[PDB]
Amino acid sequence: NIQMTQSPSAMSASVGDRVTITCRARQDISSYLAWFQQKPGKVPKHLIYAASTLLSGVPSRFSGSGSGTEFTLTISSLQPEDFATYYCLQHNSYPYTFGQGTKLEINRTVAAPSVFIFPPSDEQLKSGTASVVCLLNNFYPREAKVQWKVDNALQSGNSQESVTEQDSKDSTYSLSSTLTLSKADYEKHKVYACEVTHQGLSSPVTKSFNRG
Amino acid sequence: QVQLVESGGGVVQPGRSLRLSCAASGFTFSSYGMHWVRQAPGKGLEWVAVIWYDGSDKYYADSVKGRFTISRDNSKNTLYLQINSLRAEDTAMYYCAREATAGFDYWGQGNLVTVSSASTKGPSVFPLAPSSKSTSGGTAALGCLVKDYFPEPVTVSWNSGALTSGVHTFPAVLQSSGLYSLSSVVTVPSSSLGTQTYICNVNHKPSNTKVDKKVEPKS
Amino acid sequence: QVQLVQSGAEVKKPGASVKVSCKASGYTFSSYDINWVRQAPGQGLEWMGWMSPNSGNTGYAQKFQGRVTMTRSTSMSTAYMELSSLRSEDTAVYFCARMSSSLTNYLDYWGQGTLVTVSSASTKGPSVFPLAPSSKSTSGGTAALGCLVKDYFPEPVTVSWNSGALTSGVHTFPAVLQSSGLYSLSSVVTVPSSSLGTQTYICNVNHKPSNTKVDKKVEPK
Amino acid sequence: TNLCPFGEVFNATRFASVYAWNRKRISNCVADYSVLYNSASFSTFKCYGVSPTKLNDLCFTNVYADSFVIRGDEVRQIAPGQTGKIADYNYKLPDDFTGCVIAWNSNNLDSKVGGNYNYLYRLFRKSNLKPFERDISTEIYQAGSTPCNGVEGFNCYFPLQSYGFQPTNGVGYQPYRVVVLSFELLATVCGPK
Amino acid sequence: SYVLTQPPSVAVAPGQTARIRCGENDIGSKNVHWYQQKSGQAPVLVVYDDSDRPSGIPERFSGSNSGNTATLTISRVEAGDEADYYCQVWDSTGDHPDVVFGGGTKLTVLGQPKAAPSVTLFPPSSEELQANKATLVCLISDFYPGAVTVAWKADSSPVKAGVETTTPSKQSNNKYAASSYLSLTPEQWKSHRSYSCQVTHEGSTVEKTVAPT
Ligand SMILES: *[C@@H]1O[C@H](CO)[C@@H](O)[C@H](O)[C@H]1NC(C)=O
Ligand SMILES: [Cl-]
Ligand SMILES: [Cl-]
Repeated sequence: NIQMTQSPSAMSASVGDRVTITCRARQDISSYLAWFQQKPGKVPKHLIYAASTLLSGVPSRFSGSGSGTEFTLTISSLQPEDFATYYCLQHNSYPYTFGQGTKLEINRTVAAPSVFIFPPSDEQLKSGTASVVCLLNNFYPREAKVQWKVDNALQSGNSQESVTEQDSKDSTYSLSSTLTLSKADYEKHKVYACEVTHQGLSSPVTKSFNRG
Repeated sequence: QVQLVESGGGVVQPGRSLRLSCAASGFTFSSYGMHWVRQAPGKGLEWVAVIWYDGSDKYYADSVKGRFTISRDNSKNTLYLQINSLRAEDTAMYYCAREATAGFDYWGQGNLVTVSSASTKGPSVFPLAPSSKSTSGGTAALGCLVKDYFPEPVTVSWNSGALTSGVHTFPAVLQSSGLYSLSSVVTVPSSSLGTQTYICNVNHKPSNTKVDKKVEPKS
Repeated sequence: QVQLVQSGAEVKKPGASVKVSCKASGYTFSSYDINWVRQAPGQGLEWMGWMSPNSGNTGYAQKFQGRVTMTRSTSMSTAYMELSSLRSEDTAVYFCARMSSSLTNYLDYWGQGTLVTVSSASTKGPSVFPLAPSSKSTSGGTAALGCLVKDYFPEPVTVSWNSGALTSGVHTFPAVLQSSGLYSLSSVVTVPSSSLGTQTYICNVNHKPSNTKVDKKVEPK
Repeated sequence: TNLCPFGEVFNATRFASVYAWNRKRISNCVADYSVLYNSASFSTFKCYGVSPTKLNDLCFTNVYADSFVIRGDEVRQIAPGQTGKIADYNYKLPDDFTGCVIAWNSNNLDSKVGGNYNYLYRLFRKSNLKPFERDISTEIYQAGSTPCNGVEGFNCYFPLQSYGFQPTNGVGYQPYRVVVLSFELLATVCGPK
Repeated sequence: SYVLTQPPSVAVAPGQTARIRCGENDIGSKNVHWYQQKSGQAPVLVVYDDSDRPSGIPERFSGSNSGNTATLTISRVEAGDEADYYCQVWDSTGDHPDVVFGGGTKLTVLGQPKAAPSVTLFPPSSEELQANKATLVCLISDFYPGAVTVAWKADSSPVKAGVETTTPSKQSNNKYAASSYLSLTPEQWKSHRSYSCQVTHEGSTVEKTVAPT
């Protein structure tokens, strides 16, 4: 494997910026470097090959450069349909090698999350489990912190997080934090709290419920 | 009209084998070389293998040599990838692509392969009911908890598709149990909690399960 | 001995294509390039291109780029040359030659050549007329009599005399291509003037391309 | 007796591209080799298998003068046991090579403002050239798993590439005329002695 | 790309020596080859690599290349050397790597008598006039070397219309034969009192007349 190194691994830009992504080869690959685009959940789209030759349908604002070991992809006048993950791949020698990827997301303005807490449903409690859910909706950037306090006692090793991809319209993120408990541990405590910190909050927001 | 449709993917246990197919139409199959590419959940793209137009020369990736075998039947216009000695590193979405004058110009739809000892189990759905203490004259959050399912694809629709704005379906997390769980939520006007109904539809085709679950307000 | 055996003659109408063959004998076909040379009637040699039997790759002169295709058959050691969109200017003997091993590049062994004739005339049998002898065709002891083979296409035509028995004194002359495109030749025999009435003189004409065989008696005036 | 026409090889107005290099066989003449050695307008004069001084004293069965044009940083590849685009796909010297490689800078002749893109070299090949082999074919090179069938594209490249000589180029990228003299041994070509 | 310009014709006598010049700029940069082509046959390689001759080629053939002219020296010239001689090079210094030939040079060995033309002229056959057509056949034979100039005339006044003449062709005896045809209408044949075929060779002039009826 020749092995390819991309830089940066992630970056943010506004619509209309011009962005460069670097791809480095461990060995000399002449000018035989391809660039791929992939949007979350969909099949990859081959953009360029031979370092600079566009594929059918690819806009000319995608310009590739480079020879030997150092290659670059320059995307001018960024457009909403261009924000995706970009991979490089040498096609000079088998085995073909892909890069680590570069995730390109929109910059957007700082937004604070709206926090909601959900007790476990009685239909679930009848089974014997208790899942408590906290929701951080429509925030940016994606860096947030969720601390679970059961009777003002911090929890550890019993919660799980899941974040969405940037939304098509508001370009925001959303997070689901689930506290897992047995019903035995659940009905032994009164107040359940979800403490949330984020760049857009002046002070930590808490949403809490009492079993009932 | 040029098409690459895949089949064969699904759940296999560690060590066992699986044969993936990639059926072709709308072009002369024997004129084109064919590649396999895969992608682990949340990981990057990994080139797997390539096969010459006429069978003949084949090549593989380093992390795949010896265990997988690429092949094709030109009379059936079909490409295959045989999979053996299966480990968790091989749990991925597998794509076939054709190598043409215009590059990898056409791709398959992708078939999942989930290697693990677990059994195909449909999910349990629980309503995340909106707070009756909702801020009033504002927004109210409600959703459905899709717990303990395997293997993973799960689709969530709201009011059978009528409700599309404000919906967030979270990516699934592979629980320590080996099963998957995810939540889908939606924000609605706090006033219409009484009048408008709110139903989530969860479908898990690996187990042929379709659940419609009633999210009503609660105190 | 290395031998280059080509294919038979071809007569084509303008706009058609022709595919000449060339079988190689006493060497390794895959070790020598095959070149094709062309020669208009009574004119210079014109090079057309080279073919590599091993790789199958080619190289043509620009004059023929787009109308020539030079192929091969490894199984039966035969090189092919195909000229399309033929015109009368492409009337020529088409030659097959082996390029030297020396990158010096000389054609060491050639072929017999294939004559392809491009004309718009259609196959026509000949009208044969007697050129009767006169006492004004004599030298006192021997007169001249003949047969005129008029308006025919394509060549060749064969002329014999008195059932292929009169051979001493025959002189069949090369044909002429007219403005119309049709051929005409004459065949004359110089004969003792003591035997114009003693013996008869029939002339046999054959034009195989039209399956036309004609016999003409040549009495005096 | 007969003069070996080395001047007609070196001072030829035009030189061939390296992919279609020219070979002139020299035979039946008395070569004066110091004409080249004793007058160094050449940038390289490397001999193999013979010493340059003793060239006027030896006899050989035949002489071959191969000539072509490359760029400066490629003259190194015109030697026995070299590797590179030139030595592998264009002009290969054997391991037992007996002769001399002569080169000189031709920037004043083969470069022009706007670029001289007349000179070509071969970019790919299925196999490396055997010694003293020549490839002048122009088949589209199939670098991938799909036949090209005459159309260029992904992994389907025209096999020859132009040089692009401009007078402002660095000396390593300037054009260089190269004459390789191969001495065939076994006395048709002899020195003055 | 370069063009090799040969001399179209060079003529000598038996026992003499003929020298055929092949011309091109810097022709000494390449190796010149020479082929012999005898009438109605394939070229045969006579000299390769400027000076080397193939097996079985007489030593009286010799080659040389000294600058911008290469010459084939054919010495002690025999009769079988009467042929077309072509020079050839391989040129890749131009736009396309091509094999180039020259225009050729014919060797007329010019070693035989100056035999005068035999001419016989034939009127139109009665069957042809019945077919509403007419042809006069002028047959020229046993003439050597291999030229001839033909002219027709209706009552001494030339015709020029309806004439079609063969190019001189060698006979078995080794003289050249040729033929000329004059296409007439039947009326044009009977309108005039005498058509004549005139044959000119070197300085000769032989005229044969035919009248109607
Ligand atoms: C090329 O020309 C120069 C200048 O006349 C001359 O000195 C030189 O010797 C020539 N080259 C050869 C190989 O004779
Ligand atoms: Cl050739
Ligand atoms: Cl080709």
